[PDB]
Amino acid sequence: SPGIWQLDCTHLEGKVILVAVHVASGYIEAEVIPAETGQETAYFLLKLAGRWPVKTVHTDNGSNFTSTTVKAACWWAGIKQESMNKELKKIIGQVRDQAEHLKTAVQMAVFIHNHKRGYSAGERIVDIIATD
Amino acid sequence: SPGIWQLDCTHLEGKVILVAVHVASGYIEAEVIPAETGQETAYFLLKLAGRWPVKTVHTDNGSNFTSTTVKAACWWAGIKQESMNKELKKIIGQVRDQAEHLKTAVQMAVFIHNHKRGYSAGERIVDIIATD
Ligand SMILES: Cc1nc2c(c(C)c(C)n2Cc2cnn(C)c2)c(-c2ccc(Cl)cc2)c1[C@H](OC(C)(C)C)C(=O)O
Ligand SMILES: Cc1nc2c(c(C)c(C)n2Cc2cnn(C)c2)c(-c2ccc(Cl)cc2)c1[C@H](OC(C)(C)C)C(=O)O
Repeated sequence: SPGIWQLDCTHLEGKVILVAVHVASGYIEAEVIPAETGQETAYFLLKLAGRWPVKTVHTDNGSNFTSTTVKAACWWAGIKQESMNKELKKIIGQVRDQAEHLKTAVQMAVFIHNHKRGYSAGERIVDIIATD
Repeated sequence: SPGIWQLDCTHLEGKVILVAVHVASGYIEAEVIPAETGQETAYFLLKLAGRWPVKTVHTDNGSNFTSTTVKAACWWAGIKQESMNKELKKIIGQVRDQAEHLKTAVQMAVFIHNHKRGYSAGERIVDIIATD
């Protein structure tokens, strides 16, 4: 289904990477957040929902979504409740030297992942959303 | 052309909002940045390029792109060099009370703008990129 996203946090260099995967296409949005808090998840959800038709959200840690602030963001954006962290960490390690900050390398790995091809993840998400 | 984005900063509450507009569709990405620096523009460009096919970038302030760090981000993402800030500020003011932080209100205004309809800005950008 075109509106299903999976959201999770992973850890690297003592920092937290919030990874959102459009399940139907494998397309990734990811950001380095200062702490693994409900406020950061709520804000990230608001950002994501403004850029993509986010209908339902899955996670591998259901307690991520128990926050009063997270439920309000979902409420406001009309969101209901519905590996890749290894692939993203692999690309991060490949490009890790190309940048000082981990957050820069994360965006590089997101770029590479979404455009790597026989279409790419970025190519088939816009097709999925367009046809639907 | 589907790869043309316009990037600018605007000011509100002593803070800086970086606004990127997909010119062909009117679709907006916007973030609150701590300062109007080349590093923040470079990082924002890296984020944008990983999510959309960014080919060329325009701006209303050409000195935004003179930074050595900005030119490197463009170089790495394959980017070449090619109102709405009033409409975004208007929506921000409408939803300004719904949130404490300006950055939250910005994302709300982005959400509203991209999904307001007779298609919406978010709808026609994915169509433009899909057909192309
Ligand atoms: C912190 C930083 N400083 C930078 C650059 C660059 C290219 C230069 C010249 N400088 C100044 C410098 C470096 N060494 N010296 C002695 C001076 C980059 C960078 C790295 C890769 C890309 Cl594609 C684009 C920019 C970054 C990146 O941070 C962002 C937030 C992305 C700006 C990062 O995380 O590496
Ligand atoms: C800072 C903040 N705290 C919040 C919320 C909510 C809903 C609650 C309950 N709290 C705790 C609270 C508030 N008052 N009291 C006494 C305790 C929100 C919020 C506002 C709008 C949406 Cl859709 C979603 C969340 C935010 C937003 O920040 C982000 C970064 C988005 C979390 C913001 O900028 O308002």
